[PDB]
Amino acid sequence: MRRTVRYILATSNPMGDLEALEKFVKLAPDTGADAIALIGNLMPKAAKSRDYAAFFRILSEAHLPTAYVPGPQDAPIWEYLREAANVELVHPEMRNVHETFTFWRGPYLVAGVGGEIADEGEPEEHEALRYPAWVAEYRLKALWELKDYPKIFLFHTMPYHKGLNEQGSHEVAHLIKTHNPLLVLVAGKGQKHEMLGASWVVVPGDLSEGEYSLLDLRARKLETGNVR
Amino acid sequence: TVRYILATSNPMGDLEALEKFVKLAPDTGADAIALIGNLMPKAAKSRDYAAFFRILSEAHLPTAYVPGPQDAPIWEYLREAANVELVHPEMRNVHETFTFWRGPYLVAGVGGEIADEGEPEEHEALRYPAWVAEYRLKALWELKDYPKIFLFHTMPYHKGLNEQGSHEVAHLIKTHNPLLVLVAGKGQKHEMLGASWVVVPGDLSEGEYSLLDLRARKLETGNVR
Amino acid sequence: MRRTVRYILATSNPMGDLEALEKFVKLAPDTGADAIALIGNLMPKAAKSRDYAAFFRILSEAHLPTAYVPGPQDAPIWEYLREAANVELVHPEMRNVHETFTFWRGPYLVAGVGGEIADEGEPEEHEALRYPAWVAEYRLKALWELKDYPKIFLFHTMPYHKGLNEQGSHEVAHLIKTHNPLLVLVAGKGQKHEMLGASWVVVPGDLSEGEYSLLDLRARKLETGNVR
Amino acid sequence: MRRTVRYILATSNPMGDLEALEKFVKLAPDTGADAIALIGNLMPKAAKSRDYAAFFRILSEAHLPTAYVPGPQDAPIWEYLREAANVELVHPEMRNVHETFTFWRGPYLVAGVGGEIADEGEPEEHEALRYPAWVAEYRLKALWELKDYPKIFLFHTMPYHKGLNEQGSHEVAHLIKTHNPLLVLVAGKGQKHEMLGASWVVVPGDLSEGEYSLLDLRARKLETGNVR
Amino acid sequence: MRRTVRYILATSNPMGDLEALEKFVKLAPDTGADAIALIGNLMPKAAKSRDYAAFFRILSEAHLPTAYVPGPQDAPIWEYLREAANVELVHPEMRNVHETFTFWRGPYLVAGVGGEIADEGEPEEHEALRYPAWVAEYRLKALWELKDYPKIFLFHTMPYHKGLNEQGSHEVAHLIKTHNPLLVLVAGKGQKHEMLGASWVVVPGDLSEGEYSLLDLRARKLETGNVR
Amino acid sequence: MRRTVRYILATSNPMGDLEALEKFVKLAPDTGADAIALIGNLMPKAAKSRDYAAFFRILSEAHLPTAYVPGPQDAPIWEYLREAANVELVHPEMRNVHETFTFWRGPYLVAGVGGEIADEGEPEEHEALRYPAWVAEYRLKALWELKDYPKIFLFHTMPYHKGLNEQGSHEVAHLIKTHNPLLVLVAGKGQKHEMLGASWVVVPGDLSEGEYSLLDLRARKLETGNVR
Amino acid sequence: MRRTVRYILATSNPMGDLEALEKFVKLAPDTGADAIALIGNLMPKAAKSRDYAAFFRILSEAHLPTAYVPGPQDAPIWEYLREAANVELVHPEMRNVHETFTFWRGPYLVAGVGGEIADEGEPEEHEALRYPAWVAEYRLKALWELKDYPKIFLFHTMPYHKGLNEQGSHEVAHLIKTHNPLLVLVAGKGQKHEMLGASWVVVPGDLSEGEYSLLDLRARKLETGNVR
Amino acid sequence: RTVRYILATSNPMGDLEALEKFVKLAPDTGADAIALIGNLMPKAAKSRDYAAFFRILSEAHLPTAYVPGPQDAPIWEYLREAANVELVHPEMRNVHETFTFWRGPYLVAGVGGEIADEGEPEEHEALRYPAWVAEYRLKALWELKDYPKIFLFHTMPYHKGLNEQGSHEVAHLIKTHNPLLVLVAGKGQKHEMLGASWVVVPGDLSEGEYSLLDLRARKLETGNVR
Ligand SMILES: [Ca+2]
Ligand SMILES: [Ca+2]
Ligand SMILES: [Ca+2]
Ligand SMILES: [Ca+2]
Ligand SMILES: [Ca+2]
Ligand SMILES: [Ca+2]
Ligand SMILES: [Ca+2]
Ligand SMILES: [Ca+2]
Ligand SMILES: [Ca+2]
Ligand SMILES: [Ca+2]
Ligand SMILES: [Ca+2]
Ligand SMILES: [Ca+2]
Ligand SMILES: [Ca+2]
Ligand SMILES: [Ca+2]
Repeated sequence: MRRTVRYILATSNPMGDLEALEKFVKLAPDTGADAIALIGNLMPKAAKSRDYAAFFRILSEAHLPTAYVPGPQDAPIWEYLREAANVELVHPEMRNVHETFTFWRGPYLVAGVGGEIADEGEPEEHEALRYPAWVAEYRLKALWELKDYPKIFLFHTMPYHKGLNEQGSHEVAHLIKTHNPLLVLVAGKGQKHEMLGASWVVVPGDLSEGEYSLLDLRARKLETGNVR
Repeated sequence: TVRYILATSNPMGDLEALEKFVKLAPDTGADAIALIGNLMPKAAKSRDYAAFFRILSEAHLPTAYVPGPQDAPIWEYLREAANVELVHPEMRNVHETFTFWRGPYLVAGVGGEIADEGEPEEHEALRYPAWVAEYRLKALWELKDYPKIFLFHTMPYHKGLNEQGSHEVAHLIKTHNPLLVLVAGKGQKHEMLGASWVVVPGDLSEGEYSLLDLRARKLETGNVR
Repeated sequence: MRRTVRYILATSNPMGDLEALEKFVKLAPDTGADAIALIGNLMPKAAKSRDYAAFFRILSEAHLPTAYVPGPQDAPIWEYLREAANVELVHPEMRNVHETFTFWRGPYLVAGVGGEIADEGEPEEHEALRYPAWVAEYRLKALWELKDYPKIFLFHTMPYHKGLNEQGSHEVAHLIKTHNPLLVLVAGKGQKHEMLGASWVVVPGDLSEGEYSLLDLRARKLETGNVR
Repeated sequence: MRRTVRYILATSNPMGDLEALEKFVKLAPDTGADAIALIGNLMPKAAKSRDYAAFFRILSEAHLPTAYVPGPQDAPIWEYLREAANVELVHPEMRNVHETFTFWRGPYLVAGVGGEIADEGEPEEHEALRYPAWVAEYRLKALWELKDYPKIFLFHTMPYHKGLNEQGSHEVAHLIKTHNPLLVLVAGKGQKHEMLGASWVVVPGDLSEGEYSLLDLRARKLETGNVR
Repeated sequence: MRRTVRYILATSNPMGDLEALEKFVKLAPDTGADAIALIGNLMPKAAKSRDYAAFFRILSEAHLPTAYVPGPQDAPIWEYLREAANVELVHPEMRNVHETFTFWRGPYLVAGVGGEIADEGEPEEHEALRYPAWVAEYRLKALWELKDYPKIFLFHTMPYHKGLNEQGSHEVAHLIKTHNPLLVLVAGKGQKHEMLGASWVVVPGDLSEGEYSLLDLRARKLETGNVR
Repeated sequence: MRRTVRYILATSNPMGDLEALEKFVKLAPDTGADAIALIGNLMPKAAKSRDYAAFFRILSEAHLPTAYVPGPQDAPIWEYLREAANVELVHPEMRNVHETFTFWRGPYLVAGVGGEIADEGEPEEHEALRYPAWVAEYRLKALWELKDYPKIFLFHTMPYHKGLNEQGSHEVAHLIKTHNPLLVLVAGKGQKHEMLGASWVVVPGDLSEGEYSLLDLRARKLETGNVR
Repeated sequence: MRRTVRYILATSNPMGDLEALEKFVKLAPDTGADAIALIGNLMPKAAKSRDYAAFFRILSEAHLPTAYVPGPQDAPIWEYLREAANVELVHPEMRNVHETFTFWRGPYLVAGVGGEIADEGEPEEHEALRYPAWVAEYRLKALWELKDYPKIFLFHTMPYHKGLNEQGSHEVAHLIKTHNPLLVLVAGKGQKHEMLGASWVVVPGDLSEGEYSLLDLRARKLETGNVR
Repeated sequence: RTVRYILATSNPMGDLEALEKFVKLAPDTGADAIALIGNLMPKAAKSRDYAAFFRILSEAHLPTAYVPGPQDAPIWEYLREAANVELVHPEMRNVHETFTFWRGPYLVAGVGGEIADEGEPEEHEALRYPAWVAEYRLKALWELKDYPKIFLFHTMPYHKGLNEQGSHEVAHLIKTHNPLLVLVAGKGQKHEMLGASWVVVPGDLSEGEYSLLDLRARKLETGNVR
């Protein structure tokens, strides 16, 4: 019944605003979105399992291929992982892609690495989600086994880039330059979008500010909007 | 998007209850109809299935159904289902196959008796060893990104609530994680089996039917008698 | 690891000839074939389950996407089905597509209806496999729910075609003209092929006679061979 | 290398016995192995990163496609992961498959879930590696994206097996029945194997006891050995 | 794909004619080509970057392993090179082989030296692409590191061939005699081919004039065509 | 593109049987062989230049490192030599190693002395190929200049060995004892092998009788087959 | 004669100091070096062809495998190249690896990108040698075609590295990160070394300051020295 | 020490008297090695004749390379006596169709006999090899490509300077392999540059001629024993 994914409704850092999320999900149908991509933080650090449960219940109404990645504050990891697992059981079109992958009709190989991707230091998943660069790279190296697929990466950490963020991660930029994904979604306020090498890097907007975007994969065109 | 499902099982030839069942659809707010066999008693003939399907078609709503253990030989149920479906696109037998409902929802089923082992039977009755039921549903793995709705005649095993149920059917549910599972049986009820919502819509030959609220995983019970 | 399918190694009616089948499989690596399509009769009517089990074991050594449908003599239906189910549990790249379907990388929607597709009459699955045309059509009806996929069909029964067989089945030709599959493979001795509407209809050859063909899907061209 | 992996040299639980590891690697050439599968614990809980580096350095000397998963004592998880990442940069045919996958000649999809797979409870990766069943099921569900490959699974926890291992895990048995891997390797002492449904389940032996096995994937039989 | 490349769709000097190029590409699938070889000029000297981008975009739709070298007019070198690099990040099967190499299924070592190969003089890459013979020889000597592969060379400049093209370059003939490539593709109008010693030297045709050839590597015979 | 040599497809004395040679060549992709080693007689004495050309054309289809030496009947020497020279110009992965050498990835220093190595007498290259031991030794002494390479020798003449052939040559045995090659391939019927000091001596089989072997270099083990 | 490369004599920036070059060369035998690697600038910008001729003549007296790359000042590029081409004709052990590669006994795949590697900008090779990062990256990608080789990279531009330089190039670091070379040699004063990922990055010293290093490839350690 | 000075000559044609003088000049000449091109003996010469030749040459006790001339047939007699002297003196080496290394290292290889444009090979009535055979011999050197090479041929390459009637095929072998030095047979000591290769005609010893080459400077020092 579903067709190739061209339009992708997306946003980031909802930080627990379930009302805005409901509106976001509510818009989906009339925009013609083929799928949804959401970047954390889904919740503030203090949230607990039941909060994610509600968060995912709301998101499940979309009934569209949906992919997400957690944010630096979505800790401990297992609460997000458990509620993600629970909703995905009967809503298989939904998919947490943190450290893993999935295929969208196209075909498109979707994969991601959420949380804070730090230059170095030790990994953390309880007081926060922090991953040193070598860990992020190890997660994506699995993709080299899959052949001839255009990629879509979801990250929270922004790649270094002069016309997007010169404070961004060189390590994330390295990940993008290595895999050459067709699209890279990252967390950020103010819908923006630049080309980084052959990769279209989009900051869909921050939903905790009511922002979101609808991307045209084929034309690499970006249509923005707000929920307020 | 399908939310309310008017549902029932085991009509067993009672065409009067069927019409009353159908006549309900509008008042219930039903978005769709699901029906599990036995559609007809074993002795039934093709002409019987034709009349059955004609009344069902009057609902003019997305309708899905699987045969029961005595809807044999299989070909008679199939041909008449083929005939009514040529005319009403919203009508659909999902035994060993599938279709889509507004949402979308992947609706699929395996009717007849799903027995633990033994040989398959489709003439004297409809019986399928567990390996055949599993072989049919494995095709759904080609369409893994859709919430599913299963229609079975045979109930699954459920510890502390239904020790008579089939462990094999339970395994198919645990494996595919359907959002909703409809099974044949007398007396409206439902329980959560793992992450799947298993409902017994009621037995129509007893005037029983249910109206499910797929969103709240709840149901309104009713009777045509 | 697998790439898109462009070259299909195909044949028909091996009729239990295990030596031929084996040699046929052994050709895959030398040719670069990306997939195998085999039409029945796989075994003579007299064959039993342990015969099918031996057939599938040899076929499983290909380690290639493989599709098949049975012939009029592959009865009773349950023995062929049980043994296909057995080998397919651990070699999921293999698939009996009789009455069902599967996707190959391309993508291609592979579906089939084996056995003898008769004009009318009664279905038979025990003394032989025979299905009235309305059944075969009923089986393929499910595919209409699947959107925009180029299709590949396997039938044992030849469709009516002024060039391939003026005595072929008119009903089968109707399924073809209706679904407009990209490719249609059918049982028959002597490799040959023609266009039926916008569908490439191919008779890969009869392995019992040692015949096979390597199909260049994009070109609608065929290379012929014989295992001797 | 052979076209299809057939002979696999395997063992489990070396528990820091590096002399035994060196002898295991030393004899690999003589066995004609096409690949190596090793199940943890690779090291005792008290071992540190430098210990894993030594372990991997010795293992990499076999110069063969090698897959491994950690045991319940290989904690914290990041030390094993880090040293696995490191050696894999230098020897790309070496591969930790814990929570992920790789392909072996065939092609075979090799995947695993190391650590202790417990019925329920909380996940642990610092004092030990313990994953309740819902987490192991979540890791493997990603394989449905790559459903057309015969599979080889690596687990530390053994599945429940009526008559053979009444103490085994029902959840691990369920994962095997769900995914139908062709070969399942598990940790344990005393080389042995049995069929669990369609799956060939092998306990290759405990290296800290000097044991190892050379599997014949074709015949589904094994040749036992000891380095002592 | 076939395991060994046998049919090569080839042409030269399209000179910016995007229309003929589109027909060349649209026509490829029907030829049953295993690969495509294109010799410049790809564009007239006046064309700029954007022109090379459009050229590559169209060529990339053939979805076949494709090798190419620039002509005397594809200057300045860096625009052709930059656009070649950009499109190859997206379509790995595309490869500029000017001064470098790549492998085609076989394996065949594909290499070339585009531009005008002059007997002497100074090298030029801005006003035009001209390379004195010592440079071409220098580029190709790297191939002695990859000694065990049959070679396919791409040159704009034609070699001297006693009695057929006595205006041809003796230096280029010397390169061919030294490396013994199995196949040599060169620019020129009017499809033709001859054996220069053991090497099959082919002038596939000038596309600005709608000409192209489909080579049969095995028979060392070619099929001619025109996009007229 | 080529990896280290581990498996070698081998055979001897095909005696002009092109159908067998072709089946032999087609075995390579299915077995995964990394190289091919072939011992004469390639052709019966009666054969002339054009026959060797057909033989080499068929062998050239393998596209794999290949080494061969002539047998006592491959005379006059210059016919075998010219045709080897011809095919090796454009398929440089093939190599007649008679009185010379080549390197395979591993590395392995491959060399040979074909023809009949007689204890004494006069050399002959026209009515037959026969060389007295001192000539064979003189050819092999050139290798001492090449340092630290495991050696692979190809001879037609079998060495004296109580296990392999009690009537074999003591001189050849002596050359093997002096050079200490890793592998020695010799002509003979009935696949078999033995150790001669630290050297693995293999009789790969007689292709005229349809026999061949796939040697596993690392294991000094052979797998047997026949092309019937 | 030559054996596997283990000890490398290296230095950088001789800047035309021929006397120091002679001393550097005269030291080779005393150091027991197996090879020499030299990074530019070979000459200051003012130098001309006859100057490179004198330089290469002195370097050739080493009689050892030797690799080099030009510096930012070795312009115009064609003079350096031409004199490299000249000396390399009869001294093939010598090799300018700028944009290409060679193999050293080991084996080690030796490659380089000399000159100034800048983040972006236009390529320059006449007034100076300057290459934007996308060019450096494009040169090295050809290497992915060569399998399982440990790599040795020669660069003039230093990679960003919290230890040896925070002003280093992030792009050069990216190249090292993607290829994981075994050894990376870079220009710089003061002999020093650090590990970057799995790569040993060495600053061998500045020859114009009398500095040089003797690397021990296997131990990843080096001895320092000065010629004045 | 690394080979720098090479004492060379060609075509002694059985003149053992001249050969002995040639050999005895080696010491005061400071030669590091010796290279000798055929014909070593007239065609009528037999095995014991070659044995005498090699005995005198072996007295030099310096790395020595040689190839045979068109008249050194049948090939087997030259070969056997070369094998015999070489078993005893490791520095002696026939490089016809093969190779050896001199201190440097330098890869020394050669193809003696007459290198003819085409035709059939001959090794009994005389030594003649069509160009394709010479080329097939030398291609083995691509397996040892990182060494500077020293080539020995009896046949001279084509060159406007040295010889207008020279072989274009031999010239092509030189252009392909880029040998550092190439010694060929001929009368009158001389040398020219063929591309980057230094081609040297050391002289015809049956006329007393010989040369002492300085490889590093690419210069000749001529001399005569008569
Ligand atoms: Ca929390
Ligand atoms: Ca984790
Ligand atoms: Ca009935
Ligand atoms: Ca039967
Ligand atoms: Ca059926
Ligand atoms: Ca292989
Ligand atoms: Ca620990
Ligand atoms: Ca293929
Ligand atoms: Ca231009
Ligand atoms: Ca350039
Ligand atoms: Ca003959
Ligand atoms: Ca300058
Ligand atoms: Ca004589
Ligand atoms: Ca000879």
